[PDB]
Amino acid sequence: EPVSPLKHFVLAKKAITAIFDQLLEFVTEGSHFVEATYKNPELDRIATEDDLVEMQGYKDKLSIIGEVLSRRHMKVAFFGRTSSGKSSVINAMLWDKVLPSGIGHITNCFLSVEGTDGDKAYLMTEGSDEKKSVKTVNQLAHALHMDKDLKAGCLVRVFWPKAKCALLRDDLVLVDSPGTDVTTELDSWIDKFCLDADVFVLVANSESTLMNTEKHFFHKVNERLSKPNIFILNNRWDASASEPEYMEDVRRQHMERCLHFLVEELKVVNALEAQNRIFFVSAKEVLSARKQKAQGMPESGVALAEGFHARLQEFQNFEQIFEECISQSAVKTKFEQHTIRAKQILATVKNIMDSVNLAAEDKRHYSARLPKEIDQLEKIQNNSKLLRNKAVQLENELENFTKQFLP
Amino acid sequence: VSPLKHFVLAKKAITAIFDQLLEFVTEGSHFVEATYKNPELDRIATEDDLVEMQGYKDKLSIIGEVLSRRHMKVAFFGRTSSGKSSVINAMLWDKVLPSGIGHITNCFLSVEGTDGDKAYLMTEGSDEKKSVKTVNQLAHALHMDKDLKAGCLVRVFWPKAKCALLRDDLVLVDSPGTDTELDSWIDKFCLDADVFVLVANSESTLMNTEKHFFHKVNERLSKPNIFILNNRWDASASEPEYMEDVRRQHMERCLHFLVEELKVVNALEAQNRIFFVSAKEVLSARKQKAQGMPESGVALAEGFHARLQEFQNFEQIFEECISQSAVKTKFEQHTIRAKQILATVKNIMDSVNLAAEDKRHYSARLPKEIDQLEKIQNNSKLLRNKAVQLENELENFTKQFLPS
Ligand SMILES: Nc1nc2c(ncn2[C@@H]2O[C@H](COP(=O)(O)OP(=O)(O)O)[C@@H](O)[C@H]2O)c(=O)[nH]1
Ligand SMILES: Nc1nc2c(ncn2[C@@H]2O[C@H](COP(=O)(O)OP(=O)(O)O)[C@@H](O)[C@H]2O)c(=O)[nH]1
Repeated sequence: EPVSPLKHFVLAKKAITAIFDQLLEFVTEGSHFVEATYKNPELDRIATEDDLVEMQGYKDKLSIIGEVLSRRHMKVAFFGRTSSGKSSVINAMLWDKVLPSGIGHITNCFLSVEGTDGDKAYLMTEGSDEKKSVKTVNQLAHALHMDKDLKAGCLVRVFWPKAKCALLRDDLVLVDSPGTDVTTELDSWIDKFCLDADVFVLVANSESTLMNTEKHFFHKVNERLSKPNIFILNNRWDASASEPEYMEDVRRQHMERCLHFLVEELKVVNALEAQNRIFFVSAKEVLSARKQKAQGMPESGVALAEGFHARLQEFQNFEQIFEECISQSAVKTKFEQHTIRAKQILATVKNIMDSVNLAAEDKRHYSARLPKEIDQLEKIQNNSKLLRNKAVQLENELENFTKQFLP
Repeated sequence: VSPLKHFVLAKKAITAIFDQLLEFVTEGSHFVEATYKNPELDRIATEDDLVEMQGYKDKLSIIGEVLSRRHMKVAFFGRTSSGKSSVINAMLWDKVLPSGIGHITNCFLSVEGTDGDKAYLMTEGSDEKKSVKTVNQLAHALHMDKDLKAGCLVRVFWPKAKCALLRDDLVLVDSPGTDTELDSWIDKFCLDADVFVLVANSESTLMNTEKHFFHKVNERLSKPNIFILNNRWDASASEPEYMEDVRRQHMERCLHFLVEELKVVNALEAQNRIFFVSAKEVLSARKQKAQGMPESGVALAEGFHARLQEFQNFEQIFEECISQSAVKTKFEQHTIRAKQILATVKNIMDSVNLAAEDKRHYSARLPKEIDQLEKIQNNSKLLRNKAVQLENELENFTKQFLPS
């Protein structure tokens, strides 16, 4: 029963979409009503031109906002020097080899993974919204390899069936980035598809020490952002588990190094909470465990070194902590503004209804005679009352969404 | 048989030559001194001639006991985790160095061959022998040794009967990863070596950090021979789709580095200076064979046999190299110093044989004068002649062990 914390975001996205669809209806049901009280000739000064323009203009806005919402997702970007393991991590999070990840696999560019509803994967390049079909991680690798023309820094969106890993179902986009030791100007290309990530992951190789280039990059990032969500995965941990003599000291030296980094060098986090961003893991091992667990075979011969379970736990710990983290942050970052933008539309749509109801009441009160005419004044006054009562119900739904998902 | 024995052969050949040198020169200085101090001869042998035999006397022991300590040193460099300690160990057939002590500490580490049955540790500054039996006790004691500070090198002594290389007078040296303050530190503490090996991590591209080091070494050095070990090659072979390429590119830059950048070899000999291996596979294959077990569970990736074939071919070529180079670098000057000394000693004798003749010939007084002068001519002649026999077999050494 994996209640993956990403579902908090799937839930919120569902809720704010439901409210916005009701709202599109409410303003179109409303525009149809303001279009009719305006066109009526036996009804003057009741519906103003400054109210008909907004009631059609909101109808336009809300359609486009619905489009923007239906696209929002969670975006996590990975970074680190070449062959640290970035592609091995991602594939392990997806329980299969989605991205290529050998030695010498093309690394010159960004590769994102994200889900499609079909059973056929596919691919997209820059400048072309053609969907280039992609049949397997093998032919994806052999294709990239042959592209000598493939631009440096460019973006390649992979679309992988949501029914292969859960992570892709639950609206999460994962982004692999050019090796941070062979590019020099990666801090320039990050503005295209990575500066707006919710969570960044430094995939540090734990057979080494954190080189300045990796740290220098996150600097230039953290300079432009506001307390970004930075995780460090000292990957390849198994390497040092083959020699227990030094395991305590080796870890304590990395763990002190990463701790001092986030806490003191990046100042993005304090020590107490840093302990839930630095993990020691083995992507190659996690991916081997999973890619076998799905096929049916039991947990046999996956551990290349002793300590495999301790390591797997720490990874599952990372996935847990990270998932929770990205969904809380992204729900706020990507929805709190549309929520505020609806409270304003509602607040003015309904006071348009109040001014329509209020005029029609004062028309029947001081300027009305005909049985046929005053019977229109009552159906306009009742409809405006009914629609304004819809607005208040939507205002409550939004108060409720904000209460559940937006403290 | 091991191509190493050529160094051993020379060592014994020359070291006993220099014995006779200390023998000959002592007898000849005993005779110069007497003829000089003799008050009945005058200027048959000079004060200039006296002091020269005395210096030659006191210097020849020094050069002979320094001489006997000479050996072949091989140095390994490369950034942390590339496989240095692993390469060394594959060449000794055992895990004598531990891996994560280069990761905890930065120190040099040597393995010389002891004639004892149990290994032992020695640091700098002390003459305490910490004895070890298992590698684990070594790996532990290295860890606990608080004195293991930067640049401080520990000699590990490993029984000569446990590996031919240490038996055959070879010393191997690990070193801190070039990932630091090792710029001006290396000097004679590792630039004394005859061959430098560069252990490169195939997972990356050859980085400046390594080149930046060997280029700095190459400036204060002339024509040093260097091998590049592209280690961890199993990681490339696991991914065949990119493997031809990754190997081509590593060849290309390795080739360029030696031939063009470093100007240390030519394009045809560079071929036998670059290798694509997997140290850990070799250490496994050999630590398992050491106990007579068949080979099993050793391959890290398909092609293990080729990586093994390449490490064996590398070892042959390495031993051929450091056997020929080390005889020349460690001995030839001492040969030149020796043939210098003989030519100078044999002219000294002649100079008194002729002073003796020119007395016996142009100033004989009594039979007793004549008797004393003739003794000295035969004495000079007999010494003068043992110099020419030493000159001959000392040349006979060069023709056999310094061909040009
Ligand atoms: N032992 C071990 N090897 C790993 C681990 N993670 C990655 N690798 C290996 O590291 C090499 C580079 O990994 P890769 O996925 O390409 O990292 P990237 O180049 O930055 O994308 C590959 O040969 C993997 O097999 C790990 O946790 N343990
Ligand atoms: N897969 C693989 N691993 C290796 C190879 N050579 C060394 N290693 C591993 O690299 C890690 C660190 O290498 P090490 O031998 O300590 O090199 P050093 O740190 O520079 O002395 C060790 O855990 C080795 O097991 C190889 O050829 N293949």
